Amino acid sequence: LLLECTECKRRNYATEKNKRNTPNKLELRKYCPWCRKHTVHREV
Amino acid sequence: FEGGRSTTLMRLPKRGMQGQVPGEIKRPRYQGVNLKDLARFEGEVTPELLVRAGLLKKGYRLKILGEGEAKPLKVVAHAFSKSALEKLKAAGGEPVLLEA
Amino acid sequence: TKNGRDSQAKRLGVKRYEGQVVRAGNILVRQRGTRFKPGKNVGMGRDFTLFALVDGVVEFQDRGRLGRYVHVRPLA
Amino acid sequence: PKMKTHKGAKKRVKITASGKVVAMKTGKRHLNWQKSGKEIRQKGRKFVLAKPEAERIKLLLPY
RNA sequence: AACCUGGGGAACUGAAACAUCUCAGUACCCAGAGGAGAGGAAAGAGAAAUCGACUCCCUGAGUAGCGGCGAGCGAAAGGGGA
RNA sequence: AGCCAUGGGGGAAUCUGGGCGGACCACCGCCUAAGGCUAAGUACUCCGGGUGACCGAUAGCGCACCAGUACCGUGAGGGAAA
RNA sequence: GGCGUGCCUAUUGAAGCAUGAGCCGGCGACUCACGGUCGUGGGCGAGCUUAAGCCGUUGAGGCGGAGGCGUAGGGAAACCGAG
RNA sequence: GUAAGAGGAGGUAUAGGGAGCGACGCUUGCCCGGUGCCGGAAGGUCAAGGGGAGGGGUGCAAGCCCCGAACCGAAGCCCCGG
RNA sequence: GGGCAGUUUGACUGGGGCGGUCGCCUCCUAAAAGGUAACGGAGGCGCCCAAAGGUCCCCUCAGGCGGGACGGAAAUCCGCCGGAGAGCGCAAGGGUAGAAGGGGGCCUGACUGCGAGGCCUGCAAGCCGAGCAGGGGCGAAAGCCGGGCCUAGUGAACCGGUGGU
Ligand SMILES: [Mg+2]
Ligand SMILES: [Mg+2]
Ligand SMILES: [Mg+2]
Ligand SMILES: [Mg+2]
Ligand SMILES: [Mg+2]
Ligand SMILES: [Mg+2]
Ligand SMILES: [Mg+2]
Ligand SMILES: [Mg+2]
Ligand SMILES: [Mg+2]
Ligand SMILES: [Mg+2]
Ligand SMILES: [Mg+2]
Ligand SMILES: [Mg+2]
Ligand SMILES: [Mg+2]
Ligand SMILES: [Mg+2]
Ligand SMILES: [Mg+2]
Ligand SMILES: [Mg+2]
Ligand SMILES: [Mg+2]
Ligand SMILES: [Mg+2]
Ligand SMILES: [Mg+2]
Ligand SMILES: [Mg+2]
Ligand SMILES: [Mg+2]
Ligand SMILES: [Mg+2]
Ligand SMILES: [Mg+2]
Ligand SMILES: [Mg+2]
Ligand SMILES: [Mg+2]
Ligand SMILES: [Mg+2]
Ligand SMILES: [Mg+2]
Ligand SMILES: [Mg+2]
Ligand SMILES: [Mg+2]
Ligand SMILES: [Mg+2]
Ligand SMILES: [Mg+2]
Ligand SMILES: [Mg+2]
Ligand SMILES: [Mg+2]
Ligand SMILES: [Mg+2]
Ligand SMILES: [Mg+2]
Ligand SMILES: [Mg+2]
Ligand SMILES: [Mg+2]
Ligand SMILES: [Mg+2]
Ligand SMILES: [Mg+2]
Repeated sequence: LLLECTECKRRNYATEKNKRNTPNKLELRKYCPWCRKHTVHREV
Repeated sequence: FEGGRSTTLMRLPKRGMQGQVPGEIKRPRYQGVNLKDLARFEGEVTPELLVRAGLLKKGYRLKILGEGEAKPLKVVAHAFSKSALEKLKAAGGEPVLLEA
Repeated sequence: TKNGRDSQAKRLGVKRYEGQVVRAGNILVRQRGTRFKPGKNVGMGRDFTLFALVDGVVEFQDRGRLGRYVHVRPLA
Repeated sequence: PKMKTHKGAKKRVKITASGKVVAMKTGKRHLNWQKSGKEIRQKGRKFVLAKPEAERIKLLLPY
């Protein structure tokens, strides 16, 4: 399944790949946007 | 063109604004004129003199700048480089463009 | 039948030889695994690629148990 | 009469001031899905060509 | 004889296939006009608080754009002349 | 996807009118549709004249000569030699 | 007496039992236009050059800078500029 | 045949069109699932159009312009049967 | 809606057709660099994993012999022998316990902006990468991290979709 992570309180995406049935529903991994530096990134 | 295969036309167009229906928008055209040639002759340089004999060629706008030693005189121009304004400020006036 | 098949040549092996001058970063030798180990001023990548980190000459040093090492002696 | 500039080529390739030809890196719009940050960045910059450079010159000539 | 306007209007060919495109509003058919025909005194052009019917030649320009953005197609304003 | 034209349907107003300035709105601005005429500059060459680093009878118009002939075709049409 | 496998084309290879030509004479095939690219002779040189067209001529030349190439690049563009 | 019109036929289902067998003698079996055709006012699906909940552009606003859900929407196909 | 019209209906190929194949990876052929054909020999891929990853520390296999309650050729516990013959997600090869293999802790570098200099190479494409800046993870730290031991897991351009600038 093709996944795409969004940024908090902002509008930025990132390349990803989640798993369908395999143990993995959400994606709360941190990441680095262009504005400022380092903020948590949700799946969405 | 030819090869029979997909021509080297495999490349791609990043060039935006490549086209639009009503055609072209009417916008000003600044002519880059280096003050080195500007320094050649001396008196009172204006778009009139440059187009009359030089490097303007009926261009819509004028803009002096670049390398060279600026002679002492009034230089009427539509635009100036930050570095260009320095040489003339060292020995001359800074006549800006029109407005209306 | 059903046999005519083969991935094209990867063209690996020793690229640089001992007694050779080199810049900085030159892939000294490409390899399949660890047919050669790094060494003095010699790094490697994922594919086990051997490449200079400095400028100098290539040199080889077999050491039996340890293996065959390769390094570049700096000079200028 | 009057060579016609190959519009299909101009819209995708600009010539350097010297004599070289430059165009965007290929493969970066579709194949994408999750390639190494290196790839996507390497594909961001334009480049020079070789022989066919002369070929594409003989199009945008009037240009 | 050719030229001219209007009403109709192809295909080969090109795209190295082909169907949109191209050939081309060409060939041909038809009606009409006269030494010419057509067009013509803005419900215009288009950005200059500018020009000032129409027609033709330079140029603008292989630009603006058009295009299975392929092959290819291809203006106008403006300036200079009759 | 405006503008110019318009086969179908709906369908006004007369200067506080109406079109246009590339979908639409607003502002700024150009112009007055749904009647007709208008020379010249332009195109062509059956006809006459002038000229040619154009031909010189297998060339040059198909035809220098009683050729669109003889001859060939039902017929459009083809078409010499000299 | 010694020596000796036609011409052309096409071919890996032809004297060829591969193609073409009965013999002679004549007609017969890489051009021009415009645009481009490299070289080249020559003029001028940060300048260079004119197009329609007007004047003249009756095988004369001249005027005509509208326009075009060049003097700054880079970016998709706004823009900035020896960057 | 674009049409007018003509044939059909100045005929009328004991006639005319189409199709397959091919004097006549004895016969012409079983299979509607797939295909065609014939019958089927329900249901499903469906275009223009109708409808306008709701949403957008712009303007001081009156307005102008645009997007648009439920639902009413034919033949055809689905479906039922021969 | 073949009544009519305009078209397409591939290539390789010990002649075509039928059959098979067409891209990528592993090995052999390949003649001790590279490369190298054949409808030559012999196999795989069109994925998978938030832990099967980064890091810090700990830990070392398979098999063999003897002993042992169910089990018993082989579950699990003990001893000795045992340098790689196991494992490294999936083919094969090269590599590897002086870790790349098994476990626990913290955790998200499966970063953005770049890129000296290279291997390979007709083109395009592919592949490696020090070091730099911002900033962040593990560690006391020296330091490692720009995804999985590695070489397959893929698609120029065009045309269009969704979110921002
Ligand atoms: Mg980037
Ligand atoms: Mg130009
Ligand atoms: Mg055809
Ligand atoms: Mg064909
Ligand atoms: Mg056309
Ligand atoms: Mg007239
Ligand atoms: Mg004239
Ligand atoms: Mg013109
Ligand atoms: Mg043309
Ligand atoms: Mg239109
Ligand atoms: Mg109408
Ligand atoms: Mg009137
Ligand atoms: Mg008239
Ligand atoms: Mg002569
Ligand atoms: Mg006769
Ligand atoms: Mg021959
Ligand atoms: Mg032969
Ligand atoms: Mg030969
Ligand atoms: Mg012969
Ligand atoms: Mg032959
Ligand atoms: Mg013969
Ligand atoms: Mg030439
Ligand atoms: Mg009919
Ligand atoms: Mg009747
Ligand atoms: Mg009758
Ligand atoms: Mg009976
Ligand atoms: Mg509606
Ligand atoms: Mg129905
Ligand atoms: Mg191999
Ligand atoms: Mg080899
Ligand atoms: Mg070899
Ligand atoms: Mg792993
Ligand atoms: Mg092993
Ligand atoms: Mg480990
Ligand atoms: Mg691991
Ligand atoms: Mg390359
Ligand atoms: Mg690859
Ligand atoms: Mg740092
Ligand atoms: Mg295309």
